[PDB]
Amino acid sequence: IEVLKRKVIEKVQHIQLLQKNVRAQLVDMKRLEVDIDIKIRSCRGSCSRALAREVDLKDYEDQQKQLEQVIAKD
Amino acid sequence: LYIDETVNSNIPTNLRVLRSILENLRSKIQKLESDVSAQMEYCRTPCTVSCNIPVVSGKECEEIIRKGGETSEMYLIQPDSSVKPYRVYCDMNTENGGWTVIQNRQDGSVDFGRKWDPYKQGFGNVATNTDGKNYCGLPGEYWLGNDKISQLTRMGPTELLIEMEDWKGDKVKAHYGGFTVQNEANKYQISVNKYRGTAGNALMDGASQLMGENRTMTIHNGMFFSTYDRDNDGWLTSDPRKQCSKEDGGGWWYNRCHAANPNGRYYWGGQYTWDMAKHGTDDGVVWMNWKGSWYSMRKMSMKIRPF
Amino acid sequence: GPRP
Amino acid sequence: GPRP
Amino acid sequence: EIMKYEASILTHDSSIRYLQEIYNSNNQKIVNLKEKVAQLEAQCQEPCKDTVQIHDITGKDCQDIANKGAKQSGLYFIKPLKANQQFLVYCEIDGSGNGWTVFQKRLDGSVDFKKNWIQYKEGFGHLSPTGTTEFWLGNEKIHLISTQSAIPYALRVELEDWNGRTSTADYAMFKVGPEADKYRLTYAYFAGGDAGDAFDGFDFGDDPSDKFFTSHNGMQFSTWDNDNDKFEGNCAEQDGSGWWMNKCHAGHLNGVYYQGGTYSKASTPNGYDNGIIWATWKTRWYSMKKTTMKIIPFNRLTIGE
Ligand SMILES: *[C@H]1O[C@H](CO)[C@@H](O)[C@H](O)[C@H]1NC(C)=O
Ligand SMILES: [Ca+2]
Ligand SMILES: [Ca+2]
Repeated sequence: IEVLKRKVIEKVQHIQLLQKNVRAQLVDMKRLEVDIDIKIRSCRGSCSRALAREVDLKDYEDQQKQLEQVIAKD
Repeated sequence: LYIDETVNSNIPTNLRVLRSILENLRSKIQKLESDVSAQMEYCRTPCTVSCNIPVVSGKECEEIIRKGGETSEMYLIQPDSSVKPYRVYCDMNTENGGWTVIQNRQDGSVDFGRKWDPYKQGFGNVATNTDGKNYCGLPGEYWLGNDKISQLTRMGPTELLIEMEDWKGDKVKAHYGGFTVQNEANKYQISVNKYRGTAGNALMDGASQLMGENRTMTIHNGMFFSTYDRDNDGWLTSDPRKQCSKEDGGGWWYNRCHAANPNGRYYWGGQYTWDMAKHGTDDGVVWMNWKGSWYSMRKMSMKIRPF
Repeated sequence: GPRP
Repeated sequence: GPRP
Repeated sequence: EIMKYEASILTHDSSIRYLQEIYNSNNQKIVNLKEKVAQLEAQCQEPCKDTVQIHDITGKDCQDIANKGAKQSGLYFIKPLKANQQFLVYCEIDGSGNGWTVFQKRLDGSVDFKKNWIQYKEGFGHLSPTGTTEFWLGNEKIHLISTQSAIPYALRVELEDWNGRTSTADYAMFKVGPEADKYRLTYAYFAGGDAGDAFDGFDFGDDPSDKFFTSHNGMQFSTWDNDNDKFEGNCAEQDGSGWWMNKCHAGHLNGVYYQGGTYSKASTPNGYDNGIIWATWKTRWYSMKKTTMKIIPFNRLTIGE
């Protein structure tokens, strides 16, 4: 019987995949955010009322800080 | 040997901090999911107004300040009576008054990222009723049609005052005693000269904190007007996804690409960064030569005058 | 700004 | 109106 | 030996797959949320809607157009016979087929009528779509639209007290002289209206000449700083205004708009009367509220047809 380090090195090289993948995620919405928010103001003159919301890039650009430590596993 | 410890240690710093932000971002795909209806809804009904066209008209804001037009607001100027009249906003206080606003920034409200026509014809709100006084005495973001401009500048040598103030209060301008927007035949070509000003001649002198091939290709003078369907950019890429207007949100005289980006996307606070923009380029109400390719000021208007 |  |  | 159980503490096998799942949804979801915007931007591609609007037809005067089609008392670009720039006029059509045109109106005290000469000429204030909006189209424009080829015009000093009852007063071949002669108004005769003819002077007692000195017919237009009146100074300024002064007046419309009307010798800047008077209806102290004034062709006064 083999003590397989295979289903490890592999089922861990995946983390590395959906880690780069997400970094795009957390950046596709760090722009979809900004684009959405700016495009909303894009109505306070073609539409009646508009809402006065926020976005926070101290959080959006915070989740990024951790997802940028979680690097190194071999 | 030991590596077989990444299981319950090395890994236990991923899924936990993966399912987490894939989630703390999940509850984002929410806010930024409804609001797109929580304002798409309150759009069902437009905004109305009532600009009681004052008695005094003129050929343009200059002749009007010469006809008793002293309070700055919504006027009706009529250049060459060989073209239908049209509303506009005059500046009759700041610098001898009589400046016919041509473009204005002070909020989102009006997206500038449009096509040919909207830029040629004109889009936006040329001011709105001043909550009380039956007239439109306060300016609202807009871009008084191109033709109208290419024309009002044709009334001989026409001055041009591009001013602006940044979020931290400070403010500067850039006058071009020599400004002319060619006819829609020369793809609205832009000629500008006699730049005086403190904002930094970013239209002529090109972007300063740069160099040669890098600077000069940020020259707005001699430039054609370009949109995301009207490619006349100084950038010549045989690729359709790459264009100084499809990027740098909003039409403007692009020369591979800009040093000044009026009509850009509207960025709140001034400073913004590539990891925000639809395309990562510095697309925004930017005046590089002064605050830098990453500071998108609050208000930036282009108001001109004859002589 | 400019391009590459 | 009326003056002197 | 026992630790060969790792195929047990190896649960991540799907403790992760449930991410390579929830993930695969978001982005996928975005292909949807990237329409749930592409469409909103287009919903925000227009301007605020504006009430005021300029009509298509235009001609001689409001009366010409008001007989080419029309029927909506609105604003139309008119370019008088011997005129120039088709400035904008605030018409007023009836059901009969006659197109009027104000030249001065008052309703609230929103246009401090006390503008200097070059302002009373080119007019000041602001028109509007409906009507409510104090405005002085301005003697200049009032000229070319009172002498086009010279066909009988007329003023109808429409009014109203601070208590309901409105009047009206007409005049013949109404005409404001060119800035040259000045703005001396030239009407032939009075033609009705219980408004009271205060352009025909009015004796205030003070002196038998209170009536000859406060007559407005054929009295050049005085501004606070350009008065061609028959006085030893500027009545306009003396009272602060720009009417058709003499020595001085009785029937002050371009005058001090008063909240309530009846005022006193206390608010009187310099002392005398300067409010909205009309001795041939109300005294010199009682100011009015509503107070238009409008021209129109004469051959339509008693038209029947
Ligand atoms: C501009 O081109 C690139 C931009 O990255 C830079 O490396 C180069 O030094 C610059 N050239 C000059 C002289 O401006
Ligand atoms: Ca190109
Ligand atoms: Ca005098």
